[PDB]
Amino acid sequence: MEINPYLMFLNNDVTSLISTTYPYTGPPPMSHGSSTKYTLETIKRTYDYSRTSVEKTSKVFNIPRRKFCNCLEDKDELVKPTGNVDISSLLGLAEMMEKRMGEGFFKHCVMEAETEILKMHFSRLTEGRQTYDWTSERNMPAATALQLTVDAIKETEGPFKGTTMLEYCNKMIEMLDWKEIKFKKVKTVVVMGIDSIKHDEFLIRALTINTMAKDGERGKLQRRAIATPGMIVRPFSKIVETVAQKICEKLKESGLPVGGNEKKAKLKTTVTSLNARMNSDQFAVNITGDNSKWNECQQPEAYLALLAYITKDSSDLMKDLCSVAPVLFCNKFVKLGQGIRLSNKRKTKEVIIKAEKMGKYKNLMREEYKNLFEPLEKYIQKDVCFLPGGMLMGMFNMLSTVLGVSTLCYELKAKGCFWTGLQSSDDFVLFAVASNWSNIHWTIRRFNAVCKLIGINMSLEKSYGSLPELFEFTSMFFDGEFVSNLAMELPAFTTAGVNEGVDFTAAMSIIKTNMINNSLSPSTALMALRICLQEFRATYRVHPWDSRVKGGRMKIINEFIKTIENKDGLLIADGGKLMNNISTLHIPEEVLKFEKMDEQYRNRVFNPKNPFAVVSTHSFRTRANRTLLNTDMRAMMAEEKRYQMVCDMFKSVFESADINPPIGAMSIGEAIEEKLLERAKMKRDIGAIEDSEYEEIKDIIRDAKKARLES
Amino acid sequence: RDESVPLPFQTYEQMKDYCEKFKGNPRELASKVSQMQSNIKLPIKHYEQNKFRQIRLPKGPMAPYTHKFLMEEAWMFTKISDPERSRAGEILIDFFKKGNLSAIRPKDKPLQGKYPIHYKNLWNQIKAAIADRTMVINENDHSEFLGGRASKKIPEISLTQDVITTEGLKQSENKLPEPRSFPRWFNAEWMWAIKDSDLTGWVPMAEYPPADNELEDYAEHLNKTMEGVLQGTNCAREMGKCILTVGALMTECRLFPGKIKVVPIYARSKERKSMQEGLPVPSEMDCLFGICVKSKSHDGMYTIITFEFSIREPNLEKHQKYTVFEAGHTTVRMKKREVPLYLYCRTTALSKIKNDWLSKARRCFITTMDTVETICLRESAKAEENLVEKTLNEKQMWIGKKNGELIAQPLREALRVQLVQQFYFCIYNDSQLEGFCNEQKKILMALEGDKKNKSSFGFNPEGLLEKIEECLINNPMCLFMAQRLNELVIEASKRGAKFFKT
Amino acid sequence: MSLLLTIAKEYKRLCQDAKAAQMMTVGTVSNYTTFKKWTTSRKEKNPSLRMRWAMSSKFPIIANKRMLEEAQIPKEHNNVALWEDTEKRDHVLASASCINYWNFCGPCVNNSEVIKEVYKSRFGRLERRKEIMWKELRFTLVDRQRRRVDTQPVEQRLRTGEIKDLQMWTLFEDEAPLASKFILDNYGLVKEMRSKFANKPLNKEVVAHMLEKQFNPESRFLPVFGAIRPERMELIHALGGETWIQEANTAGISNVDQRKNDIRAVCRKVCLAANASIMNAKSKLVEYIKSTSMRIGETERKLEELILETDDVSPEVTLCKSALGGQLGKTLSFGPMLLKKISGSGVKVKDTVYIQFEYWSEQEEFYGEYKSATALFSRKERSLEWITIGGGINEDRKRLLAMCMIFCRDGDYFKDAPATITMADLSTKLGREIPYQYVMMNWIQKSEDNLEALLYSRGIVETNPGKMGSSMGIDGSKRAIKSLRAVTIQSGKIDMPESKEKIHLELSDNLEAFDSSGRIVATILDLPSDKKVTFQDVSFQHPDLAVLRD
Repeated sequence: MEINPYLMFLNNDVTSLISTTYPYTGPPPMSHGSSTKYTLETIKRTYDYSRTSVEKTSKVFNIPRRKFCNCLEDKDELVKPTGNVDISSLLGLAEMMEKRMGEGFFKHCVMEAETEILKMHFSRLTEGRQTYDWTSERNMPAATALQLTVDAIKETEGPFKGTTMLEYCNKMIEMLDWKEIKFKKVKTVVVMGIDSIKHDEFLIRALTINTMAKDGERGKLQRRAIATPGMIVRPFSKIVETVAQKICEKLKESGLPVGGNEKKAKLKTTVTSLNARMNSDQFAVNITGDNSKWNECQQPEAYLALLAYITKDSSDLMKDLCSVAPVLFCNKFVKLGQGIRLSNKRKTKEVIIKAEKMGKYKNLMREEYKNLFEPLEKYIQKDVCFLPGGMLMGMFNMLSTVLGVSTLCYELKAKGCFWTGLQSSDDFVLFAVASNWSNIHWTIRRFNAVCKLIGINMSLEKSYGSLPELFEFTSMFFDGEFVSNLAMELPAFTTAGVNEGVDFTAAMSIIKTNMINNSLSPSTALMALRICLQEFRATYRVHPWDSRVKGGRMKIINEFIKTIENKDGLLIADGGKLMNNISTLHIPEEVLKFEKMDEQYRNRVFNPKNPFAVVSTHSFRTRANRTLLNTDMRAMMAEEKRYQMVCDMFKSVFESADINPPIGAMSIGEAIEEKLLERAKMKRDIGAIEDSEYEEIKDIIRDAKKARLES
Repeated sequence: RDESVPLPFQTYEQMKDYCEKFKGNPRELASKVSQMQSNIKLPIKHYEQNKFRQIRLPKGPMAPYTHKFLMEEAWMFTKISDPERSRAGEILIDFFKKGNLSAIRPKDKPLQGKYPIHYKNLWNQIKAAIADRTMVINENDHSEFLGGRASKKIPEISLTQDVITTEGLKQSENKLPEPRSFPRWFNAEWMWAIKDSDLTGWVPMAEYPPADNELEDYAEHLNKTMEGVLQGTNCAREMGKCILTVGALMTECRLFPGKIKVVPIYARSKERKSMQEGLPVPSEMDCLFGICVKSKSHDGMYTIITFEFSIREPNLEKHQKYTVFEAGHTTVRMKKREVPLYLYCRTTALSKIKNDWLSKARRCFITTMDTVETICLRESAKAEENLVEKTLNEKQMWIGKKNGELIAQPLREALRVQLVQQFYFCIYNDSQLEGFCNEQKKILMALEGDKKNKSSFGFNPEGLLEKIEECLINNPMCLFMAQRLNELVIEASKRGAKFFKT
Repeated sequence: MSLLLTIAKEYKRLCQDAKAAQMMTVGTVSNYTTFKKWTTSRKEKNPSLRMRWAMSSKFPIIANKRMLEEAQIPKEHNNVALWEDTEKRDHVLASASCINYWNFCGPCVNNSEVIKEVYKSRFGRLERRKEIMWKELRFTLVDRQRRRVDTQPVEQRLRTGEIKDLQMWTLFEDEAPLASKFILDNYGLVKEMRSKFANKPLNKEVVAHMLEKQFNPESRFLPVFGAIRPERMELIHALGGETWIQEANTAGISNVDQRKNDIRAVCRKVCLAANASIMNAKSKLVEYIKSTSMRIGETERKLEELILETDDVSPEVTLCKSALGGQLGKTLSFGPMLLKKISGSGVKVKDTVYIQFEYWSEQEEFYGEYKSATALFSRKERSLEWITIGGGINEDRKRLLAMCMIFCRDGDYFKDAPATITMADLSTKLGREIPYQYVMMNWIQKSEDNLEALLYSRGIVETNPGKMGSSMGIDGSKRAIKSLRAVTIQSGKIDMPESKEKIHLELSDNLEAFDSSGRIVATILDLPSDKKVTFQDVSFQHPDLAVLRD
């Protein structure tokens, strides 16, 4: 007989069982081969989507910049994605957005941003995703990249005393006119050293953007790679991102700065709002909108103009600090990647080629490669491709969504001329209302007209629509009911991986939070518990006392068991059975077991004088791998270790250093010295320490002050 | 800045002026109507394209067995486990060899084989290793066996002369995967993974917590029943072996990197006996599927070599990657006869990621669970009564087709289906499938659109079906699900006509 | 003794390294906050995998040497290695199992009392669960999807900047700024906390981190089912969700939940004091605020620092706050009703009509909050355009309907003139003419037929098929025989919006607050409760309440 699982979708409603369409139970995709193909293909797609043959030579680069907004070389295929933005009409959407909500809407939103940013310590820039370190020309965790960035400035032109985003940015802009810059670059000789560079190279290195072959993306055959910008570009990006965040927050129709459980209701409100809004004649209908090549269409060129429109009234001191972020993307450089390989029909000899040396091999490559390559030779450089108009993905999600909402925000007085809904970055939901069924077509049509007018391109293949009851948004499918799916939060359930006590109690609270928000049923969560437990026990190599299983950690338990009376009240880490449950998920195991623990046990386990929601009896550091230390990366880290021992030292002097950020108009050393003197005096005067020893301390302090002064 | 501006204006100041002094009049209506004429945007209807040209499917050779282990045909070897002997898990085989295992040896002349002599040799090196210590003592055979290759590199700098003088035949090419056609076996595989095995429970599940009467009773009860159903299944078996073995490799990767190790393919199970008599015990044990070989190479992907026992005749159409031998004969019996033994051999690639996610196969239970439970609650919540127990036994789910007739089973046995489906989703996960589902949803939504008479529409269905087609390459599951979605579309079209049948 | 020496010698060694010496000297101490941030502990790419990889080896874990040397044997009982001399950091490596041994056989006594009151937060959240009863059933529950409601409530809850001061003071004296505002006023809690924690030096970093959580209500955006008490929040999951339900809960609550309500009743009177004399309202209420002292269950605290920094915003509390510099926006109060503004805008305009009047001409959409009853309204050009009611009880729906119609303000507002001119017109408060919305409001609050009057003032129709569940009867039922126009009930509750905003402006001379350049948030006087009951409450300075004998 013929087993068909889809047949169960016949009688029942799909929205309840949609979580069985998605295969989140298994692993995600992975990158194989070269990422250059995709990069190139995408660059060609950018320029192609930029429907404009207008090309002007740059005064500074001696390279043809293709600047393309307003100017439109229309193609017959209009329905196919476009990148040309009609700024005139954009600023119309900006105006009729503002006049829809208040009159100082932008002024205020900016004020808030100015306020938050002006405050900000540049160190907070270390918080975020990985970014391009241009010192070693590699991708790094923002912190270390910034460390190098700054350290280089320090070694070039003397230590940086800004302590603020503004002065950081001012220094950033000051470095472009620097004809020369010095680096911390590692060169091994059969060691770390000081390499030079010129303005001409440096400028390019700054505007450089790196390619990441995608990992962690769910639901695609081919790899949509992600871009991770430079350290000099980032701040200005953050500035705009925050302005756009401030704008987003206030918008009802925005689904971006507000997520998870909130988003859910934003829809429920606006649904019933519209259903109430309806006339007897008027007819409502919904569409699920997904957009394709969202980022490739949008253009920093437009964003510059929009930012200039927003900052119009706010301040001539921050306007110039808003206009800076886009121009670095209007003049951005894109790293090509790993490269191409050559092979004979022998499987014997291979020839690796760099991105630099592509233009050497010319006609040697296959034709597909050639056809994609030849046009890009215009915009090529030694290691990198120059492109203005394409927006790199992931950086301006906020401002993207802003622009999105700007479309939905409202137009021409017609019968049944209504559309509105939600939008998060690319994804958008559109509810359209019109008097008669035939007009709905026209009204919808006009919307995509206005979206594609400014480079919002609805995916004609992926999008679909119906009566209001059925629609999807970011893996959230609607009806009368409200999307029961656990598919979203599946890999989070498993052991987090810090420490035994922390892991399980976290895992629990996770199961809880999920059970509330994602609306999973209880037996589900019980199973989840029993699983997370088993995988915990496996991950930490522990098992129950009553379990027959023998092992290293278990062998002790065989002498342990006989002493303790209440064997059930034992912790899991020490071989105890499960005591927690669905009801007790809020409660950490330690607490729930605590009362029923054996007096010897509880006192012996938790004792603070030890070799050892967050629970404290077990807290340990995981040893770093012997991988980063073997390469040249350590020769660089030689700096980072000089930051460590100092911080570890200061923390030994001031106990509240980690908890309360140290403040006051003093140097670190000056405070250290005086504090040491104070403690020395305190211990001498009344406590149990000798005088000559105190004088010996004083001597060490002053002898330190000399060596401190000499520098 | 002064040359980053979009407009005909070159200086920033002028762009600034046009921005600051902007007041937009309603000409955007005309701009939008002109945009509309130029658009020719497709005002699509569902009744017109309701066909969706059924679903396109690739033609060629029948798709092969992508799963790292064989399921249906795979054979077991039973061993009654000691807590202190079995604890090692690595010694399991060492204690197996003292049994019959040592006797089995294949002939040099194999059925359907690709590289006989290598595998035959290796087998002997495994068997030889097991006696002394479960590590293959080879420096050179390892490098070949990994290869079955390296490609020596040449600097660009010196290459300039060999471009000017073209020698070694210099060229550049990249390759694509060959498309395959819909599998037949897969159905039988599913039908086997559904039914209950004689052995009781595979996946090690932890204890149950203390419970309050109000919720814990319900949860504990539901869990005990569901686990009780799904532990007996063959699907669970394979989960068990996956977990236990991939776990064993995951250790070995830390234990002995850059080394060649013999790792078993085993699963743990306890046999349950409810004849109503006081038996010695329910039998506590572990059973073996075959032997596996580690080879660390390339950080990156590990290369793995699988050897499985089987009692069934091989099929060239699906086992094309597999290399088969005639091993000998094994004894099988029952009472209210010894059959020839075949040894299946292959080589595969395992990413650390794949090791990680395939080692945690338990997850599949949960995604089923939610899906199962929710139905019972949604049902029971209407009548405001405890309809869980009733719903589970009385609610009928459409499971398959037989003799041209639509069949349905109770949710407790049509649960197994979901579990299998979710397990296959774990095993057969290729970027193909990912895309397949993530474009498939749109079909389902359009379908349920037609169900409740919502008069749907899809803008470029040819384009959708092209993206669906595009992601259908060589993925047995991915294809299976397509072909099944066809039959769905068909039977749905038969119930309520907003679709096509060829 | 050498403990202080070796640090100094370390300082000596570090300031000799010129590279470290300069960076130690240049700039403020704040730099530390940055310097720490230039260390991620390790790579965080594959979390679960990394840990499964980590624990697989026998000796990976970093551990403390000295204490284990001091207290217990490093060698094993079963002859498997535990300890070495091999190393960069001072912490020497050891096996995982050892940790379990010292737990078993380590020599330690009398820590039990020390623990719990450190995590009174958690331990209490346990204690509360003991005291409750149980019951089990099922239903297609309609939950209240979004309430920004305090969860994990604890007595004496406070803001993040101030709690940090406490943290600092209770941690260690040696390095603490002499922070006045919090310490002078909220001293006493300072005593208690500092006393129980400063004496026994244990887990210095941890305790501080857990106190931060100990006085922080996690005011998240969550789905609740009518049980809006911040105690039931903590453990909603076990209580319910969309198809589950539990019982016998209301009982066991902390002493905070009522104590907030008490403060509302305080603020009520403190506002009546300023109502009594309309010579000035600005300069006098502030006095009554700053003077008044509150007594919490275990601590004396000023009224100012409660009012300014209370979570719950009642119509009174808004007025109390308005006197001080306390930004608490996103709140709209009207009589007993609470409102939120979601759409559109327009200007205040003057319109005289026969019974001056202030009317708004906005196509505005707003949310209606009343006891046991939520709803959604939209007004355009002084009249209700669209309406929907998601209430529980029939009466409270009617109350919603009425209250929202008042604020709406139609032409039928003027038509109903039983009395008013006699009493409601002129308020007997130094000859002050009370605003007009509130006049009719009070006219409706007066009697039972006054509700019926305006309820009938709306257009009434026999509703159509396709509106039987939706139609609203005059008595508050869903019968749909006869029903009100421009209104529909919803079978289920209505969701509440939220905004992360702060707005504040000065108040007018008649207890009005023209905040955000208009908007009439203050409602003047919400409720005329002429009562004077207090418990354990302090007052001072010519308070106009006679509790002072000669």
